[PDB]
Amino acid sequence: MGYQKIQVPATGDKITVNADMSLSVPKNPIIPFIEGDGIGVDISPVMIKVVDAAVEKAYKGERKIAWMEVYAGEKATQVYDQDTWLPQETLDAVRDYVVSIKGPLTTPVGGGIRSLNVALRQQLDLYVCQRPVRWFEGVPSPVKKPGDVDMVIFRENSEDIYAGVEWKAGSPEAEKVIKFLTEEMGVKKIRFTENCGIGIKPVSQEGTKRLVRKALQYAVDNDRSSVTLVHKGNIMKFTEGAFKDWGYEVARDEFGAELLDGGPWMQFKNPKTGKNVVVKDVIADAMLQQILLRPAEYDVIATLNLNGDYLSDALAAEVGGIGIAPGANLSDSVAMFEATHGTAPKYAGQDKVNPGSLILSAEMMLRHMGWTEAADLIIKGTNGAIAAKTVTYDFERLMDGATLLSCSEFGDAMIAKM
Amino acid sequence: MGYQKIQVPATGDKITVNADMSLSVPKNPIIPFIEGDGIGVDISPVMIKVVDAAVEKAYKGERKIAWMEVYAGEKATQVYDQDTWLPQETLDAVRDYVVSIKGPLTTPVGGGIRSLNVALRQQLDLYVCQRPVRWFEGVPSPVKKPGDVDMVIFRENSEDIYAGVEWKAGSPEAEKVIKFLTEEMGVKKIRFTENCGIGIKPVSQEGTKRLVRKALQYAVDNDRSSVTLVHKGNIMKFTEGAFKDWGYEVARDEFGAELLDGGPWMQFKNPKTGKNVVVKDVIADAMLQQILLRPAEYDVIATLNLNGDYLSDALAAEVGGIGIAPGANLSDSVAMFEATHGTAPKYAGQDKVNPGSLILSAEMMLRHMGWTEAADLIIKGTNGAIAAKTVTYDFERLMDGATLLSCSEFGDAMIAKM
Repeated sequence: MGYQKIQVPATGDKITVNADMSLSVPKNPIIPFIEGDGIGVDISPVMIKVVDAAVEKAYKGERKIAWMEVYAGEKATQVYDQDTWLPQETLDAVRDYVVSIKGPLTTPVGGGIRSLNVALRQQLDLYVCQRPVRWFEGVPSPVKKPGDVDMVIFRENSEDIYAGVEWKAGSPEAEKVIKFLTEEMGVKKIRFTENCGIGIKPVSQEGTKRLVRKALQYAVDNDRSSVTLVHKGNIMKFTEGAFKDWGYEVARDEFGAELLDGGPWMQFKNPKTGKNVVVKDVIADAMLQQILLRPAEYDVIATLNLNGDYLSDALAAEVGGIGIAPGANLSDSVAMFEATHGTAPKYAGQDKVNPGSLILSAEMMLRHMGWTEAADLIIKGTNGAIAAKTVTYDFERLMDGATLLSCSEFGDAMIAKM
Repeated sequence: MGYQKIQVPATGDKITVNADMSLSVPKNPIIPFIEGDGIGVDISPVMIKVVDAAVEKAYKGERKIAWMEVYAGEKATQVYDQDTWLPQETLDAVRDYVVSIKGPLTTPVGGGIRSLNVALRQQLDLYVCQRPVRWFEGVPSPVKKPGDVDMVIFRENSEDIYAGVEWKAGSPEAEKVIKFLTEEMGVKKIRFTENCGIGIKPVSQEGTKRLVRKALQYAVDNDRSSVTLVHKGNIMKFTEGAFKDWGYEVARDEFGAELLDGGPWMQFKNPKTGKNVVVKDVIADAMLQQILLRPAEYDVIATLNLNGDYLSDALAAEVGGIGIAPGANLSDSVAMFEATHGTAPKYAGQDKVNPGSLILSAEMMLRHMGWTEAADLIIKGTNGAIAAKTVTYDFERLMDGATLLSCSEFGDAMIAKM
């Protein structure tokens, strides 16, 4: 409930969730969107227009998005009470309406928080962190063959050392944990027990299997070639090692994966395309080498929080796509797509920053709704504008003979290329 | 004090450690060396000659190394009892003679010692893992400008998750630590309490400062432009974040660093040059991007175990130097330089593999003894041979118009161009 600030589109309808979490998407769906703080005023209108253009050229009016504006961050406090940085009404709107997109958000001053995005993650139980990575023709890249990178990283976001369970060194909290470890557990292998900060790395079967289960289903829902379990399990047998083993179980149990000629890898055939998927694993630090030497050999990646973070950032720099990084945070059904950059307060409203991040994360949204034809138009429009060197300042700094475009202008350049 | 199977050089002298942590290097130092198993027979003799050539060519007879052979690994089982893969006498020679060089050793076995190298690092208090990385002219690289990489990574290797403090999921020990964490510590940030593997991440003050200290002094003993503390502290304030702050403390404490241009970074000045050194910090996942985009702005790196592992692997692939990676493990005084690749059993004794790894780790040894000129001769000879296209099989197969050389001849090719 809380239907007092959301103005539900009249010509809109709801996206719905059925068995297998498949999605029935009407041609006039309601998509909640959060404008985002700071430069959110700039990129979100451009996004809506670019998406509206792409949907409009692919289907010619048959399909159309009923944009509904929900509120979060500093705007929600000016729309809600000053205490409601994150309205329950907003959360109901994202839960009742499966799909939604959001821009960057300010962090509330002080408090037990350093991000509002984490507040949404915690409160909606968003445990997958999707981050596709590819090269766009014309983007300056530091590697000789950036076009060989075409991966989707599925990163767990509820577990691992990022949970935040940690205690300061030299603190009574730490000593009670440290001595408990050395007294009752027989913990050795610690080199310095005094003035020692401690952290906990939890990796469960549920949190592990619901990630790989999402990563595998994306491999068949999009007809991808392989799924890789990235892990540092040879040194952490029971967390990252347990992640791998649990990951291999899901493939065997819930997708019909057989041992490929004796393992350690597995493979099954897509039930809806007949193509041979592969389920393999790679050691984390080795993976960082592989993406430089043989990136063409990897497609979908399933990994833990820390590994996914380091791996996605490395790939982003590899394709010169740091500033245009698409991203999505998923639950069992809820799917929230986001721009990965900050709010950039100093440029707010000035129509300068790059909307590519939010635009491409919107391409994920369309891809996730089955509207792959509209999504391809966003990709084509992206390749077009960048190849033409009509880009925002961030790219113009790195190109020779480039044309500076504003945020809205760059969006229009995309629309003209699709 | 042991003297059973070891023959002390007659013309040898001993390296000593005095106050001020300085290293006393005489005119004829004694260097223990382990030949290493497998392909150790190939690279170690080639190394000894190349070092001998550099020492006497750099210094016209003034200096010469008295090579003393200590035993470890398989050969230690034939010269000693066949059960003593690691003689206690060997450790005495490395501790009394702080400097020493080492070949590859067999690793797999997963006993409470996962390798023989860990037995050395644990029984010798080796807490620094030095790995210089640079590009050599002509080496095939996956990046456009490999020459911009010229870094030295200081990686802690005694602490962090790599300690091995972990408990299996669904195990009474796990439930015992969990039910202790969730009940007595009030931990609620864990998402799945059942079937959950746990690991402990310890980062102490002493273990942190003795790395950053050895990292800072290397910056002054070799006049490197800056030292960067790589950390994931924005999410782990009490472990990685505490590593950051502790690292900045050392700068104020034992090197005289004061803030610059409003911080957060810092600057001091070596008493050897007076040129303005910089002590900065970068977030780990951002660092993986920086080494691809702006590698020219980083020189010496001090970081944690896991980060250092990922960072060194990324740089190695970046310069095409995976197979020729020099490495050293250091203590307060004990310094053991080693080849970083495996034993390559199939290739043992056949005089094929690349000795660049052991040769370049010997360049560190010379650099560490103050013999910077002899160390430079090995570098000059390395660029020459590689630029000259006289290379071993590993490089020959990836180059066009390349000359196949064996291991021993490649060593001679270096000497002929220093």
